[PDB]
Amino acid sequence: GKSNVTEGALVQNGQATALATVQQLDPIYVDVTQSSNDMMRLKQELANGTLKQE
Amino acid sequence: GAAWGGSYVNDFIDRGRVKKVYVMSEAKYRMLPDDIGDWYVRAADGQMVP
Repeated sequence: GKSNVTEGALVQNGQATALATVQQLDPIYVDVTQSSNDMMRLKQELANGTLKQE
Repeated sequence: GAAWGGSYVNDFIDRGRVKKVYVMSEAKYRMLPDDIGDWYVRAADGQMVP
């Protein structure tokens, strides 16, 4: 993407901030935020049950 | 109380007439008990909470 460092800013041995964020996009994670008791209640219905899976 | 309710906010001016401003949830998001969980409320730090 960018260049968070520029052509001459002193960088250190493993500093805090990145130089540039490389990035791989060809698969992509989607971090999906299930509510707590809902993932609870779905496993609950996988033991009632049935519920099913695929 | 301003998603599911519809809250008066203040007024705006349409065509030189003073008309209300109601924030409200859309129809398809306040229409079931299931759509409780679709409302996200901001924590102390700014991580969203259903």
